[PDB]
Amino acid sequence: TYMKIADYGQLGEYTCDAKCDAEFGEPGNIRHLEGKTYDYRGVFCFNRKNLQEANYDFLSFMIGAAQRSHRINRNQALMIGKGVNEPKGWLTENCFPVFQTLPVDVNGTSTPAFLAQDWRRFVTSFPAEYGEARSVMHQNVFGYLAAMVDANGRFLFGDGDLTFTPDLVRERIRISNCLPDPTEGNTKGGTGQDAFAAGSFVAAQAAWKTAFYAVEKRPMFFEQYEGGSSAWCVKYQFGAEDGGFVGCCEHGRILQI
Amino acid sequence: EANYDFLSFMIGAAQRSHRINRNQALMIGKGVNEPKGWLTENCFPVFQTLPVDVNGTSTPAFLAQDWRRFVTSFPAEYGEARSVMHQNVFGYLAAMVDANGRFLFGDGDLTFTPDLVRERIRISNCLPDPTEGNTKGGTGQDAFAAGSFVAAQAAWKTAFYAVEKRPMFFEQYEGGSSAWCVKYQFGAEDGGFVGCCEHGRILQI
Amino acid sequence: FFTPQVLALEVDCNIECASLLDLYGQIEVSRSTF
Amino acid sequence: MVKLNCRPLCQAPTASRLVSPPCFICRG
Amino acid sequence: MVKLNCRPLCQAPTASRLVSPPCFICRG
Amino acid sequence: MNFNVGVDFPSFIAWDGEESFPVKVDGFNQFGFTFKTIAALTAATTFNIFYHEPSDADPCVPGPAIRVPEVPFCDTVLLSEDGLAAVTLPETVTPDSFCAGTVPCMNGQWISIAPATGSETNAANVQITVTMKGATR
Amino acid sequence: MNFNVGVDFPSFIAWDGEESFPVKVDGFNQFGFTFKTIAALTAATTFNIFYHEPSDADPCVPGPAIRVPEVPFCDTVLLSEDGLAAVTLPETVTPDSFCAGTVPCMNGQWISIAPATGSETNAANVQITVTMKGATR
Repeated sequence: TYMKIADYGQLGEYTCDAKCDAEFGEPGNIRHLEGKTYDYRGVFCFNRKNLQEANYDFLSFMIGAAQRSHRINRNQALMIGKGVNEPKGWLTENCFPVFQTLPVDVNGTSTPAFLAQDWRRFVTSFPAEYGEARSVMHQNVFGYLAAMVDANGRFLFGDGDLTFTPDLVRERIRISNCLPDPTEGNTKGGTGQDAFAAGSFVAAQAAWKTAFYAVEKRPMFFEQYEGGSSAWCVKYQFGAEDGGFVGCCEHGRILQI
Repeated sequence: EANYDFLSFMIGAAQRSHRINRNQALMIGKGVNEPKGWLTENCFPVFQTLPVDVNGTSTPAFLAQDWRRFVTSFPAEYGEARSVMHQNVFGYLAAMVDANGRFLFGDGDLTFTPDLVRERIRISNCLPDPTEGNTKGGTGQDAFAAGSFVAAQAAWKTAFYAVEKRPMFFEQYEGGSSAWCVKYQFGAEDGGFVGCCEHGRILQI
Repeated sequence: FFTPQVLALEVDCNIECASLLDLYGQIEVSRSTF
Repeated sequence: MVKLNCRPLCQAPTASRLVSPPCFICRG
Repeated sequence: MVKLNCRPLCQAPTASRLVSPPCFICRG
Repeated sequence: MNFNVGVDFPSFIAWDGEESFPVKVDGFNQFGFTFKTIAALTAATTFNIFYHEPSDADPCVPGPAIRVPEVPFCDTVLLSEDGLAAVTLPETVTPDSFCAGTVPCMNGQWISIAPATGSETNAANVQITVTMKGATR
Repeated sequence: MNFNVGVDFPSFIAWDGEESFPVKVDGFNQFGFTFKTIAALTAATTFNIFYHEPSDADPCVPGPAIRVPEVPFCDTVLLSEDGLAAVTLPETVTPDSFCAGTVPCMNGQWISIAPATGSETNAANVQITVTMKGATR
């Protein structure tokens, strides 16, 4: 649990002078909040006969599978997981400010487009008083940005070297591939039927050091589940538990169509 | 018995209301028992934009050309005049495009971030944002408001003055504070005025 | 009956204005009028 | 003695039309 | 029971259409 | 892992749109209020608070409905012309926003809320219930 | 000195005796039911529990009523029909002595309670409310 400063109400206005008295302003709030964690476990059974006389080992393969599945599922839940028995994904709460672009008409068809105007406008539309805030998107959409052309035919970025290589990160760009990559593969920017999709998420940009948190308590544990083993089988049990939660969904903005 | 401490919370809230109310009053204060806000002073040199036409349907509009003209049209003999505007205006400007597709500023860098100190421009996010909030009212059609404060520029060292007399004082109101209740009182002493509304231009729609 | 224990602390999420004060002229009058 | 502190349930969309400076047509 | 592994052969190919930003049309 | 948060903090219907219900708080030491709307409001609404004593006929049933007097805090700017406690819900409260309240001075054994006259048509779209805090027995 | 426990453990109307009402729990992380009898019943009264999902039309409007499933645990040896989450208040139940409960496993956005078939006439004289805890939003 933890406190949450809601606001600081108005206390003193600018008074007249025929008042030896004064005026009472209402206070703010402290708005206490709570939160919990979430579990993650499972089992499997092997056949001692198959396990022993086998081509080679299967166990360490299963242990590595456990660790990788745990990591990837944790990440995907942190991204999009619901509040029900899981940490609520910040992308799903729909309380982060999410904007969308107007669909450029194509002689009769208002059509989705991630026009470079919209991107540059978004990245520069963020209160700098919150400090710096990094942006995240898929590699495919980034490469799509690198391939934008004018009415003439020249590139819009790095004209004359056939590679944009924009020196990322150094400006707020952190590329991941867990995001829903509005470019389906690389086949969504199609001005014709291939249009990028009514209301699809494009990118994000937030000050994540205070916009979202992840709590970690329990690492992975693996026990030999005695009681399920029958001298013909073996059953292992595992588990780990942790959680996550949004800080305040006003320190980050989201893109859509 | 409180779980929290209301005292320091109230002190901080009072100082915050002091600062923010002083700025908002110094900007738009309505004269009576408060400094007259130089925005509402309404003697400060102002200039509207031009009814740009599109689809034979004129619409209020605004271009970087008009902005540069407004900047350079200052009577330099007055002295150096700092300019101020909302950040959304800076976004609108850094996102201007030619008839070809090229950015009018910082072409091929995904941004446009000069140091706004030699550029002689400053941002106040509560200076009335010309855009109806960012973007929503921005431009083209069903947007771009009208006869609205776009930006300001002045030799503020002689355009507006602020007078300070006494900082914040706080004390327990002895009268009325029984053994069952307790009450505190506070105050300060500030003010301001306009020097001479002939040292700066205003850009309006 | 279980006891939730304290944590997090100081999500505030509150903003202010800029400071257009240094630009204006500064005057320090001792009395109440000038 | 109302003292009626209150909050809502879940908020609602934030889709602000991200309009942007159009093409410069021509003054004239 | 029966694990029923398959291992298809044909392997018949892919058709990524590698689309890219169209030409800048004026907004409005 | 939601705990059985009903065995403590037990809630009871106070006003189901068209009927009040006296609730006993003797077994507890603290109790608040919870207001909810079900539709769109038209004008502000007002409610009067009543309390009840053990009826002489039965020591475990509420008596009559005595109006609750308002107790002023410090920094008070207005007092009800009758001096009796009362509450009011302001206009423009969308019916997805709970509301909380509490009288700091209790008296009697049963509490009740009633829609103040003239402001009872909108009360149909209003629901009120109350939780408690103490054990004390 | 009763704290305003409206905020910090609010509550809502779940079953007035005439119809159910969806009560949102997603904004919270703990919740429970409080039952109350307006009088003595005639026989054991059983209730079905339902949860919903945000309608595709709007993410803040109740959708269909999905039947929450029963979840047993270590000492549960009375697994009932089709493992559905349903409760039953027995007979020999009086006013001024409440009962409480809650579902161990959560799913959905808001919960609702309905008179299971056969208890409707008797359930017409029971009041069900829900209390929350740990709101995070």
